[PDB]
Amino acid sequence: AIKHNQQIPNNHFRKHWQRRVRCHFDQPGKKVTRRLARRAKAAALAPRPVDKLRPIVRCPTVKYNRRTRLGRGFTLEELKAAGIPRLLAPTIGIAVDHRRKNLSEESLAANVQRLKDYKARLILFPRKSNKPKKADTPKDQQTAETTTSLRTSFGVEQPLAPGFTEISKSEIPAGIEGGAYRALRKARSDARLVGVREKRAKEKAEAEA
Amino acid sequence: PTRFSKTRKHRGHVSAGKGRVGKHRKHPGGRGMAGGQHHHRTNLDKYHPGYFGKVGMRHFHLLRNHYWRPSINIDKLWSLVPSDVREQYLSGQKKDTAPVIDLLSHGYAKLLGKGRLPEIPVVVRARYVSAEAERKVKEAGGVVELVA
RNA sequence: CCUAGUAACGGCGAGUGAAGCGGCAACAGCUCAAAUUUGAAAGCUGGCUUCGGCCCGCGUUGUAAUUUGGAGAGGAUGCUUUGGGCGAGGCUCCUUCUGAGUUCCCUGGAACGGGACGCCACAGAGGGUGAGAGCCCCGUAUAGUUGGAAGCCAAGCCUGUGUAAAGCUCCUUCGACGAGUCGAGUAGUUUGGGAAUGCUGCUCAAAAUGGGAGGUAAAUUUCUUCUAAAGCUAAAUACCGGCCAGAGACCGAUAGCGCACAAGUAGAGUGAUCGAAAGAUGAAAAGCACUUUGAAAAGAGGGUUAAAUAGCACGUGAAAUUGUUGAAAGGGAAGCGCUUGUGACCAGACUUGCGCCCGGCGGAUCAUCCGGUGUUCUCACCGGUGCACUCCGCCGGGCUCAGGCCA
RNA sequence: CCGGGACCGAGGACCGCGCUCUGCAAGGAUGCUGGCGUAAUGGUCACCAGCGACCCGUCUUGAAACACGGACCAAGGAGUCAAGGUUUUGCGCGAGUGUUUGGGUGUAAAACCCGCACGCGUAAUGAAAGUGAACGUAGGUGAGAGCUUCGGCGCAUCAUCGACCGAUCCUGAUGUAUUCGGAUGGAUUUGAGUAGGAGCGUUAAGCCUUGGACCCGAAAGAUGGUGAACUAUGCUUGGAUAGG
RNA sequence: AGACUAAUCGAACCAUCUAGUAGCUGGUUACCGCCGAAGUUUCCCUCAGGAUAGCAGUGUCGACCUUCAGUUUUAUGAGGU
RNA sequence: UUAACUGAACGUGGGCAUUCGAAUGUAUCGACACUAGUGGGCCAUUUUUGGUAAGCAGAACUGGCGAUGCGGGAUGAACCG
RNA sequence: GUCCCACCCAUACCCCGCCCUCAGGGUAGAAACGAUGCCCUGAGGAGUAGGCGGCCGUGGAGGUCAGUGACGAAGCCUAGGGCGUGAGCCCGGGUCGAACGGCCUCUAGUGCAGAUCUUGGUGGUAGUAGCAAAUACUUCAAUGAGAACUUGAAGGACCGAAGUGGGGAAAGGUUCCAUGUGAACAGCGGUUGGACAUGGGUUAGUCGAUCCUAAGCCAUAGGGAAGUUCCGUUUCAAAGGGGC
RNA sequence: GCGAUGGCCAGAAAGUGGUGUUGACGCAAUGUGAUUUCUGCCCAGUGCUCUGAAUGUCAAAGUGAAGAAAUUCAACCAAGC
RNA sequence: AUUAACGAGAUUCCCACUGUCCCUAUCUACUAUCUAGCGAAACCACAGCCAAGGGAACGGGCUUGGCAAAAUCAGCGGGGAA
RNA sequence: GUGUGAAUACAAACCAUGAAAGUGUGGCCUAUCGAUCCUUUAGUCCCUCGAAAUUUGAGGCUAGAGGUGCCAGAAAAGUUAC
Ligand SMILES: [Mg+2]
Ligand SMILES: [Mg+2]
Ligand SMILES: [Mg+2]
Ligand SMILES: [Mg+2]
Ligand SMILES: [Mg+2]
Ligand SMILES: [Mg+2]
Ligand SMILES: [Mg+2]
Ligand SMILES: [Mg+2]
Ligand SMILES: [Mg+2]
Ligand SMILES: [Mg+2]
Ligand SMILES: [Mg+2]
Ligand SMILES: [Mg+2]
Ligand SMILES: [Mg+2]
Ligand SMILES: [Mg+2]
Ligand SMILES: [Mg+2]
Ligand SMILES: [Mg+2]
Ligand SMILES: [Mg+2]
Ligand SMILES: [Mg+2]
Ligand SMILES: [Mg+2]
Ligand SMILES: [Mg+2]
Ligand SMILES: [Mg+2]
Ligand SMILES: [Mg+2]
Ligand SMILES: [Mg+2]
Ligand SMILES: [Mg+2]
Ligand SMILES: [Mg+2]
Ligand SMILES: [Mg+2]
Ligand SMILES: [Mg+2]
Ligand SMILES: [Mg+2]
Ligand SMILES: [Mg+2]
Ligand SMILES: [Mg+2]
Ligand SMILES: [Mg+2]
Ligand SMILES: [Mg+2]
Ligand SMILES: [Mg+2]
Ligand SMILES: [Mg+2]
Ligand SMILES: [Mg+2]
Ligand SMILES: [Mg+2]
Ligand SMILES: [Mg+2]
Ligand SMILES: [Mg+2]
Ligand SMILES: [Mg+2]
Ligand SMILES: [Mg+2]
Ligand SMILES: [Mg+2]
Ligand SMILES: [Mg+2]
Ligand SMILES: [Mg+2]
Ligand SMILES: [Mg+2]
Ligand SMILES: [Mg+2]
Ligand SMILES: [Mg+2]
Ligand SMILES: [Mg+2]
Ligand SMILES: [Mg+2]
Ligand SMILES: [Mg+2]
Ligand SMILES: [Mg+2]
Ligand SMILES: [Mg+2]
Ligand SMILES: [Mg+2]
Ligand SMILES: [Mg+2]
Ligand SMILES: [Mg+2]
Ligand SMILES: [Mg+2]
Ligand SMILES: [Mg+2]
Ligand SMILES: [Mg+2]
Ligand SMILES: [Mg+2]
Ligand SMILES: [Mg+2]
Ligand SMILES: [Mg+2]
Ligand SMILES: [Mg+2]
Ligand SMILES: [Mg+2]
Ligand SMILES: [Mg+2]
Ligand SMILES: [Mg+2]
Ligand SMILES: [Mg+2]
Ligand SMILES: [Mg+2]
Ligand SMILES: [Mg+2]
Ligand SMILES: [Mg+2]
Ligand SMILES: [Mg+2]
Ligand SMILES: [Mg+2]
Ligand SMILES: [Mg+2]
Ligand SMILES: [Mg+2]
Ligand SMILES: [Mg+2]
Ligand SMILES: [Mg+2]
Ligand SMILES: [Mg+2]
Ligand SMILES: [Mg+2]
Ligand SMILES: [Mg+2]
Ligand SMILES: [Mg+2]
Ligand SMILES: [Mg+2]
Ligand SMILES: [Mg+2]
Ligand SMILES: [Mg+2]
Ligand SMILES: [Mg+2]
Ligand SMILES: [Mg+2]
Ligand SMILES: [Mg+2]
Ligand SMILES: [Mg+2]
Ligand SMILES: [Mg+2]
Ligand SMILES: [Mg+2]
Ligand SMILES: [Mg+2]
Ligand SMILES: [Mg+2]
Ligand SMILES: [Mg+2]
Ligand SMILES: [Mg+2]
Ligand SMILES: [Mg+2]
Ligand SMILES: [Mg+2]
Ligand SMILES: [Mg+2]
Ligand SMILES: [Mg+2]
Ligand SMILES: [Mg+2]
Ligand SMILES: [Mg+2]
Ligand SMILES: [Mg+2]
Ligand SMILES: [Mg+2]
Ligand SMILES: [Mg+2]
Ligand SMILES: [Mg+2]
Ligand SMILES: [Mg+2]
Ligand SMILES: [Mg+2]
Ligand SMILES: [Mg+2]
Ligand SMILES: [Mg+2]
Ligand SMILES: [Mg+2]
Ligand SMILES: [Mg+2]
Ligand SMILES: [Mg+2]
Ligand SMILES: [Mg+2]
Ligand SMILES: [Mg+2]
Ligand SMILES: [Mg+2]
Ligand SMILES: [Mg+2]
Ligand SMILES: [Mg+2]
Ligand SMILES: [Mg+2]
Ligand SMILES: [Mg+2]
Ligand SMILES: [Mg+2]
Ligand SMILES: [Mg+2]
Ligand SMILES: [Mg+2]
Ligand SMILES: [Mg+2]
Ligand SMILES: [Mg+2]
Ligand SMILES: [Mg+2]
Ligand SMILES: [Mg+2]
Ligand SMILES: [Mg+2]
Ligand SMILES: [Mg+2]
Ligand SMILES: [Mg+2]
Ligand SMILES: [Mg+2]
Ligand SMILES: [Mg+2]
Ligand SMILES: [Mg+2]
Ligand SMILES: [Mg+2]
Ligand SMILES: [Mg+2]
Ligand SMILES: [Mg+2]
Ligand SMILES: [Mg+2]
Ligand SMILES: [Mg+2]
Ligand SMILES: [Mg+2]
Ligand SMILES: [Mg+2]
Ligand SMILES: [Mg+2]
Ligand SMILES: [Mg+2]
Ligand SMILES: [Mg+2]
Ligand SMILES: [Mg+2]
Ligand SMILES: [Mg+2]
Ligand SMILES: [Mg+2]
Ligand SMILES: [Mg+2]
Ligand SMILES: [Mg+2]
Ligand SMILES: [Mg+2]
Ligand SMILES: [Mg+2]
Ligand SMILES: [Mg+2]
Ligand SMILES: [Mg+2]
Ligand SMILES: [Mg+2]
Ligand SMILES: [Mg+2]
Ligand SMILES: [Mg+2]
Ligand SMILES: [Mg+2]
Ligand SMILES: [Mg+2]
Repeated sequence: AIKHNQQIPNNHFRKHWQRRVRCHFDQPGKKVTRRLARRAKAAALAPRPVDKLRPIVRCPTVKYNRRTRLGRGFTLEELKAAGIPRLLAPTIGIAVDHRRKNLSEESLAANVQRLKDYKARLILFPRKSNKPKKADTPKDQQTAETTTSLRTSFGVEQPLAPGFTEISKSEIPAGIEGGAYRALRKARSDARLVGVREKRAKEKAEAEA
Repeated sequence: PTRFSKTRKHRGHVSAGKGRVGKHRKHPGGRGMAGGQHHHRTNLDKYHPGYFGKVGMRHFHLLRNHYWRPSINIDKLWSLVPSDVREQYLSGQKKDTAPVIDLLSHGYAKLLGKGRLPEIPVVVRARYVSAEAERKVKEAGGVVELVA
C-alpha cells in the first residue's frame, strides 16, 4: 500500500528466513585458531618455507587483461627448459600444473627465468649425513640466512605497466594517414561487409565464365 | 536509544496517536503492491509513470566484461602526471621533452574530449578516441596512437 | 567478500532470481578395463606345524608384475639414483612442595567496622570463617623442583651394495581408450534456462579424426576447446544433540527452562497424550527443665537468646476484609467544590546586634627604623627596635540607630 | 472651585521633564502613636451552616441514560527488533571517499597498525549497432545582498532569449574495394544531460515496505496418529420367561 | 430418524503446520507549555474500506524587499432571475 | 511582412519628479522540504425541490454545534448576551 | 397596550499586582559573566483527533563526589511538618536488620482503573437457602471428662423366600481378624467405624488354570510396494517319523 | 441385467479378494405394499437400448507431394456424435 | 375404488359416572414456622419513596413541587426496561 | 489541471475549386465510444541472434485494426425448515 512518493520496495522476506540466520560472533575466536595452526605447521616444517613456488599468469578477460597475478603451477615445458625432472619438482617446494600450455613466447621466457634463479638459491640437505652425494650441498654454505614466506620474497614485482614515459621532442611519431578516429571506423565497417563483398567478387568470376 | 522517542510521550493518552475513528487495523488496502491497476492507480501514475509494459528486445546470458570501457575527459588529462613533474611542464622549463601517457595503466580505455588543453605537445595511447578529442590534442602539437 | 537485487522467468499481475571473471582462507595428488609371463600362476583364503615348511582348495570363462592419455610401448645412448641399525636432545600427561599482623585502644552477642603503628606484592582473581579480611584458612602470580608411564619429533654417527630395480635426452615407425549407453521424438515434474536447464517412464537406436559443448529453431562451409557412459583421497565449511570448560551493560521465585525442592513427580483420560503447586527460624537447637489449673488439646508462671515485636502455622509482614478501645455524625443514599464558625492538635519568628563615651581588670606591642625572605616590582610576611595620651581582649555604667505580631 | 467613602503602595544610591523655585503634591509611602511578645495572628484535620455539584471508560450527529464492560485489593499486562529506502540535524575527510572478507600484533571477544581488489561518486543518451558536451573573459537582457576609486563590479537564486552532446525527421561535399563513406547546412520535435564538479562514511528523529509486526479473538483447510468398556449390524459358544 | 460411532456427529477424538488470515468488535500506562482540524473534489466488483487534492504541525532559507487585501470610491464590460 | 526602410517585435542615445499621479489598513512578505489526523456529519435565518404532512427525504450563500465552559430562556448539544 | 425615573449581577469592557509565552533593545581598551546570565519596554492566553518542545520518576553500565551506614543501610506504618503551578522531592516519630544514594554521559523487557483481561487472596448476600422418599422407636443397668444414633437384657416393629437371607462370575486390592487412639474424615454427635497406629492371616496328585478345538489372529513357500510394510494359511515348495 | 473367457462389487498394486462349500425354483439391482374388484390414451421432449450398407464430422501413429532443411499442404481414417 | 379383523393414531354424537363447573367447605401425613448443632450459590458501577417537565422522543440521581423519624419478623410477585 | 472521447488556432509539404480575393485537416454548432499483455497488417531496407560467414525462421523500433456496454477495462449456476 503505497502512500507517498516512494521507491518501489522489493524485500525478499516472505519465506521462513528466521530459520536461517548466520551471525558472526566468532570472528576473533576463529582468527586465534588459524594463527595457532600456522605456527604449528611452521614448526613441523622446521627449515623449509611454508608456501610453494608459483608462476606468473595474466588474467583471461578483456577487462583485467592488463594485470598479472600468481598461477597454480609450472607447465611441463617450462620445467624441461630449466632442466628439472618432472618427479623431483613437487618434492622440493615447486608446484606443477600439467594442464596448462605455452601459446606465446613472452610467458614461456618470463617463467623460465623466474624458476632458474630459484634453483641457484636452493640449499639441499643430503638424505644421509655420513654419505653425501653429488647433488647435495657440500656442508660449507649450509649456514646462511634463510627466508620462510616465499610469497612476499617471490611475489609479482609489478602487476601493471609503468604509468607514463618521458621522451625527447622530435622523437614523437606520426599518426595514421587518415587519422586515429577514422582508422577505427574503417576497420569496423570492413568486418561488417566481409561477407557481402566476398560473394559479389566470387560470383563475378563465374558470371564472366 | 529508546529513552527519547515519541512512543514514550504517548503514555497516558488512549489510542497512542493513531486516531479514534480510524483505529490502525491490520492491513487495510492490501499487502505490498496490491491494487496497482485498480485502487492504487492514482498514486502509481502521478509518481512512477511507466511501471507497466514491455519495451525493447531481450539479451540471453549477458556478460558485462564485454562492455568495459571507462572514459576520461581531456581537461583532466594533465592530472595523470605526478604533481612535481607537472609543475615543471606548465612553468615552461623542459622546452624539448614530451610526456607519453598510458591511459590503460590508469584504468581507462576511451579518451573523450570536453574541456581545453594548454599548448604543450603530449602523446596519448588509448584504445578508443573521440573525433573531437583527436583534433584538440593534435592542434597542441601532440598525437594519439591506438594501442589495443 | 564482490559480481547482483543484475541477465532472465512471471494472469510480464502479486512476486521470484543465478553464473564466468576479480581479492582472500586452505592446498595434494592418483589406480582400473582395453596387450601373450607363454623359456615355465611368477598370485591368494584355510588346515597342520616345530617355526622349516608340507597338504587340500580358489583360479586359465584370467590371480601377480607391466600401462592410464600428463602419456606410453618398442628401439637407440652415457652418466646418475636406490638398502638395514643406533641415536643425544627437545616437546605432550599425571603427581610432590611455595610471600606477609590475629600488635594496642573504643562500639558489639561475635570485628571481618572506626583510630594508631607495621609488613608482603611477577600474588589487591574468587570463596569461607559469629558483620566490608592482600598478611586467620583454602586458593591466586612466577619459573623451577620430587616421582612415574607410553608414544612422537630429531642433530649426528656405525655398517651392506647391483643378479635386481629406477630417473633424464633423441627418433623412422606403432599408439589398444568404457553400448539399450550418447543422441532424437513424445509425456510428467522441476529450474532464472526463454522453439524446451536437469531428472525419470515409453518408442526408435549411433559413430571413428569420431564424439560432447560453444544460452534462438534449420541447411551448407570453417574455427575454438575439452575426452563422457568404471573407481579412490587430507585441509579451509556446518552443528551446543552427547561428554567437558571459561565467560555476560541477561532473569532474580506470578521472573528465568514445564522443573532453584523425593519434576516429567502427584493427579486426570479406555487410549494417543495432557501435566501442576511448593525456596529463607538462629552465629550456635541453646527446639522451653521444673511448679500449678485442665478429661485432653493447651493456658498462667518460670526459663534459653543480642532479640521469642524470631516458637518448627518460624527473616522483613503492605492492601482488600475483621475484633476490641478512644473521638464524632445520622427525618427516604453517601461522597465532592467555594467561604466563615466551633473543638482538637501543631510548625515558624521572637528571647538581641552594631557603633560611640566613661571607669576597671589582664596581656604584648601599636606608629617608626634596620637586617633577611617572598612577590603582582610595589605591596607584604618573619627577626630586632617600641615601653604607655598607642594597639588588642574582657567586665561594669550611660546614650543613638535598626530589630517580632496585630491595629 | 470646595466636601464625604471604598480598594491598592508595584519600584529601591544620584541622573529626567517641569513648577507656585532658601523649596515642592515634579520618573511608584512615608511620618507619629498604642496593646501584645504567646497558640494572640497563621496552618492541618473532623463536624454543623449558606450556595453550587447526575457515573466513570467507550462507539456516536447526539450518553447521567431503559446503550455496552466494571463486586473489592495486590503483583503481571500492549508501537518492539533486523534488512532495504527517503527527507531533515551533528560530525570527519573532500574529486574523491570507505581500516576490521582477510593479514600483522596484543596487558587478548578490547585496543593499535597494513594493503591488493571492490562498492558508490566523477558523463550522458538510444530498443539496438553505436556515438559522446567551450563561436564569446564559459554568452546577452531585467531584478539582486554586499563591496566601491562613486564611475561602477555584481554571489546565491528567480524569469527570459541563445550556444554545445545523444535520439528522431530532412539535406547528401571532397573522395572511392562503384557501393561504400557521412562532410556541411536546416527542422511549431525529444532526454532522469553540458554550461568553473558535491559526494562518500557515520550519528539522532519522523515516515514507508515485507517479516508473528501495537496486544487478545473466528466459522474452516492440511500432514501423521489413537478409539466398538457406551451404542449399531453380524459371526462362534452359553443362560433365562407364574397361572387362566 | 441424518440416526448411532465413549455425556461429543449435516463428518469423532489427540498432537503438529500455527502466534493460521480478518476492510470487523474491545483495550492501549507520568506532568506542564505553544499551535490546532475534517466528514468535501477525482478514480477503484467501491458504498463499514483505500489512493489523490484540500484543511493541520514542525524545520527553515530569500529580503526586512515597502510589497500586499473575503473592503470602499471613480471609469468601463458581461447576464435573463 | 510591404510596390516601397513602408511595418512589425527586440534595442543604443536623449527628454519628463519642485508633486511616482483615489481612500483605509498593513497585530503579519515570498518560496521550498517532510509528514499526522479526517473522507458516517447534524442544526438555524432568507431562497428553494418531491410529499396531505412529519422531530421526514434532497440542494445554494453565510453563521453555529461537533471540538466549549460562563450569565439569561424554571429544565433543555444548536436560540439571546 | 404604550411611555418615563432609580436600582440588581457574567469567566465580557476599564485601572492595579503576580505567573508563563512571543517580539524588539542595552551589557569588554572588561572594577568581569551559571553571556544558556543579568537589566529595560510592549502585546497576547478557550480546545477533542493530531503535531512539536521542556521536564519528573524505575532496573542496569562508565566517570566522579577522597559521599551515607551495626552509635542502625534498604523496606513498611504515620487526620506530624517544609518546598514545587504539577508529575514529584525533602525532614520528624514508630517498626526492623545489611546494604544504599547525589551529579554529567550511556542503555532498555521503563510508569495502569478498565480489555465478560491473567494468577493468587477476601467480602456483602448470611448464621440465610437448606440437611423432609424407603412405616419407628422405648425403659433400666454398665463404660466414660461427655451418650438419641457404643454394649447387655426386656418390650414394640419391618424385610415376608422374583428377601434387607445363604454362596458365586466381572471389577476392586487388604477393605478380612485382634489390641490401642489426640486431631482430620463419617454434611448432627461419637467412647463406635470399611478412618488412624502397631501386629497377625490365604497349605490341594482329586476344586480351577495347565490339555483340545470354534468364530478369528499370526509365522513359513511365494508374489506386490520408493518404503513404514500389504496379500497369502496349502497355495506353481526337494516341507515328514517309525523300528532294531 | 447375467450361461463362468460372465453379471454386480472391493483394492495403491499383486501368482489379491466378497457374493461362492454358489449355477436361472439361482445370484444381483429397483419400484409398489394383505385379500376382493380393476389398472385406460400419449415415443413429440429427457433418458435407456438395437442395426452399420451410409461419408456427413474426425486424434495420435502410418502413407503421398513440394522444399536445401526445420516445416507446410493433401487424401485416408476407430469409437462417439 | 372398496374392505372383515387389528390400533397407548386424528375426529363427532348418545347411555352410565363423577368437585371440571354453579360455589366453595372440612380432615390426615411430611414441610414451611421456632430452637440446638452443621452451613453453601447465583448475582452486585455506586445505590434504592413518588407526580409532572425537559432529555437519546418511558428517570432511583437533573429542574419545580409533594414530603420526610432508630433497629426489625412472616408472606407477596407491581417495579429494578430483574 | 492524470487518462479516454470530442474541439480551436498556426507551421512545413502535396492537391481540389474559382476570372480572382479567398475557402477546404469530414458532416452548420452542442452526443454518436475503448488501456497494459497477446495476435495481425502497413512502413525503412534499417538494428540483433553474443566463436565467424551466406540464405530460411524468430525477435526489435514507428502507425493502424481484433475488446472489455459493470463502458479507467476479474474468466463464473442454484439450495439450506440440519
Ligand atoms: Mg490529545
Ligand atoms: Mg481506540
Ligand atoms: Mg487512515
Ligand atoms: Mg474494475
Ligand atoms: Mg515455470
Ligand atoms: Mg522458488
Ligand atoms: Mg575466484
Ligand atoms: Mg597362510
Ligand atoms: Mg615403468
Ligand atoms: Mg633420548
Ligand atoms: Mg599459603
Ligand atoms: Mg565490651
Ligand atoms: Mg579495625
Ligand atoms: Mg562475609
Ligand atoms: Mg577474603
Ligand atoms: Mg587488620
Ligand atoms: Mg573414458
Ligand atoms: Mg537417456
Ligand atoms: Mg515429485
Ligand atoms: Mg522439461
Ligand atoms: Mg567419493
Ligand atoms: Mg523479590
Ligand atoms: Mg517458576
Ligand atoms: Mg510465593
Ligand atoms: Mg517480582
Ligand atoms: Mg513453571
Ligand atoms: Mg490414568
Ligand atoms: Mg517465607
Ligand atoms: Mg508457656
Ligand atoms: Mg494434672
Ligand atoms: Mg530484632
Ligand atoms: Mg524471653
Ligand atoms: Mg525476627
Ligand atoms: Mg501466618
Ligand atoms: Mg514472620
Ligand atoms: Mg486495614
Ligand atoms: Mg426507614
Ligand atoms: Mg445528594
Ligand atoms: Mg476554617
Ligand atoms: Mg615588626
Ligand atoms: Mg512592575
Ligand atoms: Mg486559628
Ligand atoms: Mg442543584
Ligand atoms: Mg445511533
Ligand atoms: Mg465524531
Ligand atoms: Mg459517557
Ligand atoms: Mg432511555
Ligand atoms: Mg452503541
Ligand atoms: Mg456493542
Ligand atoms: Mg456487568
Ligand atoms: Mg477492576
Ligand atoms: Mg461493593
Ligand atoms: Mg503493576
Ligand atoms: Mg534502516
Ligand atoms: Mg575507489
Ligand atoms: Mg551504452
Ligand atoms: Mg544594492
Ligand atoms: Mg511494523
Ligand atoms: Mg480447527
Ligand atoms: Mg479451501
Ligand atoms: Mg461392546
Ligand atoms: Mg450384539
Ligand atoms: Mg400360558
Ligand atoms: Mg430431514
Ligand atoms: Mg473419548
Ligand atoms: Mg454419544
Ligand atoms: Mg471427518
Ligand atoms: Mg487440535
Ligand atoms: Mg498477535
Ligand atoms: Mg490465533
Ligand atoms: Mg492551551
Ligand atoms: Mg488557539
Ligand atoms: Mg463503526
Ligand atoms: Mg502551514
Ligand atoms: Mg427569463
Ligand atoms: Mg434560465
Ligand atoms: Mg469514499
Ligand atoms: Mg487520505
Ligand atoms: Mg450520519
Ligand atoms: Mg469511517
Ligand atoms: Mg433537538
Ligand atoms: Mg435534512
Ligand atoms: Mg436521516
Ligand atoms: Mg459556543
Ligand atoms: Mg445555563
Ligand atoms: Mg420555558
Ligand atoms: Mg478576571
Ligand atoms: Mg494581561
Ligand atoms: Mg531490566
Ligand atoms: Mg531506617
Ligand atoms: Mg542476617
Ligand atoms: Mg512492558
Ligand atoms: Mg491493577
Ligand atoms: Mg484507560
Ligand atoms: Mg479470580
Ligand atoms: Mg464467593
Ligand atoms: Mg433454616
Ligand atoms: Mg436426608
Ligand atoms: Mg427437600
Ligand atoms: Mg427433620
Ligand atoms: Mg423415612
Ligand atoms: Mg476416655
Ligand atoms: Mg461413671
Ligand atoms: Mg435413630
Ligand atoms: Mg409391606
Ligand atoms: Mg410383615
Ligand atoms: Mg426361581
Ligand atoms: Mg455373607
Ligand atoms: Mg476398637
Ligand atoms: Mg459430623
Ligand atoms: Mg466432633
Ligand atoms: Mg473418636
Ligand atoms: Mg472390620
Ligand atoms: Mg488403614
Ligand atoms: Mg500319595
Ligand atoms: Mg479336575
Ligand atoms: Mg500341566
Ligand atoms: Mg497341540
Ligand atoms: Mg500376514
Ligand atoms: Mg518376498
Ligand atoms: Mg467372480
Ligand atoms: Mg415402477
Ligand atoms: Mg409403508
Ligand atoms: Mg417387495
Ligand atoms: Mg390398498
Ligand atoms: Mg398406467
Ligand atoms: Mg423417447
Ligand atoms: Mg424416438
Ligand atoms: Mg492425424
Ligand atoms: Mg465412424
Ligand atoms: Mg377412499
Ligand atoms: Mg375397515
Ligand atoms: Mg419460606
Ligand atoms: Mg438453627
Ligand atoms: Mg417518576
Ligand atoms: Mg416525555
Ligand atoms: Mg418523563
Ligand atoms: Mg435505573
Ligand atoms: Mg429534591
Ligand atoms: Mg417483579
Ligand atoms: Mg442492572
Ligand atoms: Mg488536460
Ligand atoms: Mg482531454
Ligand atoms: Mg491552409
Ligand atoms: Mg451540408
Ligand atoms: Mg484497440
Ligand atoms: Mg489479456
Ligand atoms: Mg552472428
Ligand atoms: Mg551462439
Ligand atoms: Mg483480446
Ligand atoms: Mg467504472
Ligand atoms: Mg485481479
